[PDB]
Amino acid sequence: NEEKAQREANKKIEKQLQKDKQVYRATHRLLLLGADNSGKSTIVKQMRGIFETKFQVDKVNFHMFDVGGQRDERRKWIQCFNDVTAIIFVVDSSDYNRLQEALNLFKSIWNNRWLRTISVILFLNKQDLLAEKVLAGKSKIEDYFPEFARYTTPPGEDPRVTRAKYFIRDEFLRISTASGDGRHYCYPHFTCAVDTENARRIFNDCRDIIQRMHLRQYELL
Amino acid sequence: QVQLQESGGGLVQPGGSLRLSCAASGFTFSNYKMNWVRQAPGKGLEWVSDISQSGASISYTGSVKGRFTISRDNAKNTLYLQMNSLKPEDTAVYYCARCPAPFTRDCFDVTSTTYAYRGQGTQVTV
Amino acid sequence: ELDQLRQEAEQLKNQIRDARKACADATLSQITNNIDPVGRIQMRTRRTLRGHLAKIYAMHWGTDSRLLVSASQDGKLIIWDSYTTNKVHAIPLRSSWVMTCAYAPSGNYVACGGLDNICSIYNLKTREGNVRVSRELAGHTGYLSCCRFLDDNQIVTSSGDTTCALWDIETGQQTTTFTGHTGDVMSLSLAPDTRLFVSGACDASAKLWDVREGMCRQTFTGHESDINAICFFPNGNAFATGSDDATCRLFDLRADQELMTYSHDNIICGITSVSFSKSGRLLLAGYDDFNCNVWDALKADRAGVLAGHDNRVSCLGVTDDGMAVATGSWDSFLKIWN
Amino acid sequence: ASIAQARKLVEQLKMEANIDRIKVSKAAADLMAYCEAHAKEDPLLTPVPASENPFR
Amino acid sequence: SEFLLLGLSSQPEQQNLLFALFLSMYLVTVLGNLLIILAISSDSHLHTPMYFFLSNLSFTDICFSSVTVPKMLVNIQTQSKSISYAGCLTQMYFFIAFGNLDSFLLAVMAYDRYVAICHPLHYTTIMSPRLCVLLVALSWVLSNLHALLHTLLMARLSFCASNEIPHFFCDLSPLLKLSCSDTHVNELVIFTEGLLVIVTPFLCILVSYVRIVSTVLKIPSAKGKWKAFSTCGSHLTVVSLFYGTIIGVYFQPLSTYSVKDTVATVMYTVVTPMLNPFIYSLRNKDMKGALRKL
Ligand SMILES: CC(C)[C@@H]1CC[C@@H](C)C[C@H]1O
Repeated sequence: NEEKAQREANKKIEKQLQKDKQVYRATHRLLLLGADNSGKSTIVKQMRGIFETKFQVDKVNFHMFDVGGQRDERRKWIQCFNDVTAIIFVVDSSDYNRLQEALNLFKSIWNNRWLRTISVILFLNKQDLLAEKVLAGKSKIEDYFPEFARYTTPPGEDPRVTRAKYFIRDEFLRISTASGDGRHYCYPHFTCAVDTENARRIFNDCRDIIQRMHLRQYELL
Repeated sequence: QVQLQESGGGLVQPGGSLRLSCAASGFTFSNYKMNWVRQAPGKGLEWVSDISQSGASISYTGSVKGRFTISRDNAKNTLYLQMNSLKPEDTAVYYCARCPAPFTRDCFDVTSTTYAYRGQGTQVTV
Repeated sequence: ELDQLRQEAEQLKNQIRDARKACADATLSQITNNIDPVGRIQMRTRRTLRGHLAKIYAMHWGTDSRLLVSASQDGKLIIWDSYTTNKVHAIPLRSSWVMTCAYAPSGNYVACGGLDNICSIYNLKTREGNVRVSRELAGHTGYLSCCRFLDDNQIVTSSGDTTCALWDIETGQQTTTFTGHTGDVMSLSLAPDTRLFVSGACDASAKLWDVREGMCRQTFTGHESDINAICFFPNGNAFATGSDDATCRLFDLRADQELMTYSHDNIICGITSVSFSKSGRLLLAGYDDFNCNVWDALKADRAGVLAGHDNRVSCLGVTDDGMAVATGSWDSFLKIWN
Repeated sequence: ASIAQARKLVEQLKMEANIDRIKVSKAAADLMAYCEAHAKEDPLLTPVPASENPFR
Repeated sequence: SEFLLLGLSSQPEQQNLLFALFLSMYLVTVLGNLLIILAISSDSHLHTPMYFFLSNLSFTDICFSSVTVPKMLVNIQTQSKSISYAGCLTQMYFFIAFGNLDSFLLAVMAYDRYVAICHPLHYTTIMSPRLCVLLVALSWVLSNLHALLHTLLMARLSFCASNEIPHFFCDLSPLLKLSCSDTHVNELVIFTEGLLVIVTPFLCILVSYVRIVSTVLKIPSAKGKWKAFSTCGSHLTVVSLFYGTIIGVYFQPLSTYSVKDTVATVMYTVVTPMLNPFIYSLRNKDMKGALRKL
């Protein structure tokens, strides 16, 4: 009767939903951020509304989304991405004029209430441009950063290149470690415009994020 | 309704000083993190400085360290900025933005083109 | 000249403030001090619904007061059966990012969207028997926050581009468009008479629009931050809204000003959804601190609490006959309260 | 640019200011009266026995 | 036809002390295991393979303690010391079956930990539900087959004259000493089969813990070292007590068995189910949250 029909209606649904559970957990979701000058268009094209891109490395599925069709305001729709495994963050290191705006955005993401647990993988493109710009002596990281006058190293062409490139990296990490409790980390990398190792780098950092989760629930940390 | 009114800008010779004050009404001033922003001619919005709820935390842009001092008086519900040794490149229109939500330590969208909670702006030229 | 317009504008604002102050002779709380209190109201979870994989934002009770549709970020629209907890349908979506859902008055259609900026309409009574995309409405530039069915043919939707637009499903073109909002529009609600509707935006203002004309009839202000919810009174002559200031406020169209506000010192987090009872006496609102509070609309005293969730409550709806209340959350489990 | 919204705004206030606004006591009395009349048809306000509940 | 069961001690004061002690320990074991079972089953989001095995272990512990303790308690308080032939064989069968299934659940859990920590990305693909169900099914099947083999080989014998067992419950060695016929086959079978069955899980667990500790050391963390060492140490101590005493007791030559082995029997048989549900489960923060909510 009507009761028997309802039981049959359900039974097919859980079988389909069970298979969905199996494929869903296999894939990892990543969110891509940068600015207009930042080469996120180049990075995504390197291993190729919302622009989805799926790449497979060492038989694991990764799914990365790029959202660019919205308006300049993002304090509301950013909340939809609180389940991603990591947030890729691309910054242009060779343009000092707007480097300050990048720092302000990074701080807001780090301290946001709904994104406290999300790790950030940080990329610093235009290293080749940075090398040429500094050796020229036209613009100085100094006129936009007085602290550079009193900095020392913790590239081979001239040590000022090493001092400059590491100094920019140091600024980003200072924000990371200043306000944190070891529940999420930052993984800076020095990548050039033309590199084939970007896909491998994301795989290793994602691998480390997973272990700390598995160890924690097993009480080993 | 939230309202922010500014004043103070005028013509000053290079190397002078100016005092900028903004009055805020319509909300509890004590709970919000206040900011200062400027826009030079033919350029986009730029961030200058910010002050925390109680004034414990203060920051400035790298290009203006040691020249501008930011202070707030919660009692009379105002914000201040004292400028010393102005350079030729400091001319711009100065707005007084505000943090979006009450109590959070994050200030999203403050430099957006069409931000809702922002002042009308005052022109400063040298 | 802009200055004279500003001088003319502020002069008009000063005049209206005196007019509002002139009519602001008394307060709602003072008049309603002589009525008896409702007492303590306790509610228990009667039914619990599960199979959802990811978090939830949307939920809506059908007119039949039995079936309801809920949307989740995993890309799945499920229609339940509350009486016997049976999944009748499970529709797969093209785009996993969905932020709203709706149920047609006649029960034949459902609708949804999110970041894809497209409103999709699904048919539940196909001749073949399965569910297929009936139509796809597009032109919006931003994401979609809410959408409601006027009838089988007319649908009104609000987007984050700071504008609302009325669509004709059969033709597929904007018959009318609504503008004056400067901030994002986050929620709307149709009036009982299906003639007017209100929408609260992210610039602490809610505007009353006339559907037949397309012009903002009135503008209400008073909040301090973003407005996240809104709903009419049952009689259709008032509405209540919750904001991120962590306070709810009741406005009256005729009096054209705020009447009274519900707030407490211990509450320091914003509201995500509000709704009314069948008689309108009890105002249920969901909060960030994973609980829902039952306010007395006529006294402002907290009358009970619903603390069955361990994550943010994002949606809250009441049946037409006022027999049950459902409160979905991010736990991915719905719970029918009573 | 801003004249288009300003002319609409002042015209909006021209029609919105010139409206019949009632005494708030009358509005409160009208709002209060409705709740009392329909109070007895609200299951949530008055708990109902499990005999006739569909959610036993 | 009827075997007398003297028990541990005869003095009235010792009798009352033993009664109180065993009663308290049995009640504590039952309550702890039941709370763990209910909390995992029907409270919270703890539905994970780890907690699935952890609940199966609690049920096995309840059965294992219930097999032995109540019969002794009722004998002590009823002023009777009589047990039947069929009852003795049944008690021995159930004893062997449940002990071994509790020895093999730990080996399954160790493999689960090893895969979860040392192969993180493929953990979800490997540990599908059918694998867990099949592992536990083979666990019961092997335990029951082993118990039946031992019980039949014991039933082959016959007892002629004596019927006094100087032990507090039916066990293999006391009956073999009381046996009135040849017992070479029993000795060979116990040596070979018991040696393999006991030895294999012990080495498996040791290898798993070696790998886990090495991997945890390799990570350049600053704080979790103490927690890792504490957890591993407690787990290894509890495991070692059980396995070491079993090996010490049941691998004695029949000419060497004495009452110190009875003292070790009491210890492992009764105490280990009592310490199992506090070492593994009740200290976890997920369990603490679930109990606090409930
Ligand atoms: C589990 C123990 C009670 C058993 C005792 C008998 C021995 C031969 C095997 C061992 O596994």
